[PDB]
Amino acid sequence: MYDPNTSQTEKQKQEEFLKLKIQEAFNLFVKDKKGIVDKREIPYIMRYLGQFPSEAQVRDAILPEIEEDEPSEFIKYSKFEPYMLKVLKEREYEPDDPEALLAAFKLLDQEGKGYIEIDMMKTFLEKQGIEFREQETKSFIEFATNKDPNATVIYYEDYISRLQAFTDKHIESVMKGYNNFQVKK
Amino acid sequence: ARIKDEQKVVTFNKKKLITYWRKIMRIAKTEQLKNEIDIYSQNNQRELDSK
Amino acid sequence: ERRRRERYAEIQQEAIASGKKNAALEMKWAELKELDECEELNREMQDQQ
Repeated sequence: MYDPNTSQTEKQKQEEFLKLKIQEAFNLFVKDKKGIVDKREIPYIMRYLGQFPSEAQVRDAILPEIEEDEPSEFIKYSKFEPYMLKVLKEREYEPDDPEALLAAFKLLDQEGKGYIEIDMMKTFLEKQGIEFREQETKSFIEFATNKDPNATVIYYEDYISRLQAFTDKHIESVMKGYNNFQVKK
Repeated sequence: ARIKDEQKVVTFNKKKLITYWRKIMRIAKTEQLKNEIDIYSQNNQRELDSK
Repeated sequence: ERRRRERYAEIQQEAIASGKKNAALEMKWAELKELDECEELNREMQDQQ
């Protein structure tokens, strides 16, 4: 998102865009009182904005860096703008390249048959790393199988390609607006 | 490669003016729905008192 | 007159009070609607319809 190899004006405009995208996402995810949003969707806002921080990373370096000295039950735009502004400037929580996902799926498929058993993938999801909930695993099985109810294995290559295409489309959607904002006189 | 000063980087104004119109029309539509609720209340009183 | 029109007056007054409270609550919506969220506002407006 943020390009650190631009001019000072370009860097400032990128920062101001980050601020305005933060504002847009926060406002669209504010429920009752303007200027307040629950911390649960803070990673949800980041994903809306393309960042892929891990749950442990989000809890350890995101929330404390934005939460108040007095524990505030919800986060406001104040600490929400500059935090991910700096994150995008430094690309702290940028997800790995698609080759990373390809290698991950190949490692999960030790035999390299081109597909992974649903039971094995759910075991990895719910027992390795950040475990998913039962409904999250159900949704993962549904999508990776193309909503196939009777499917037993998933072709990781097609799923990776579809995920990459959808990520590219969403990145185009989010970045549209990354560009203009200029210093007001 | 001229992509960021007077050719290709004014999408921010695109989506920000879209959202600014979104907010102007949200205020307009909220006032319009206040008027619609007032009209619903007038019709409700009229019809209920007719019943 | 001893119990028919008397109950008619009772229900008339009760319904007038109910209308007063409902109009007060509609003004409560019109005021507390800093909840400009159009989707939830529409869902609740159909709900109260």
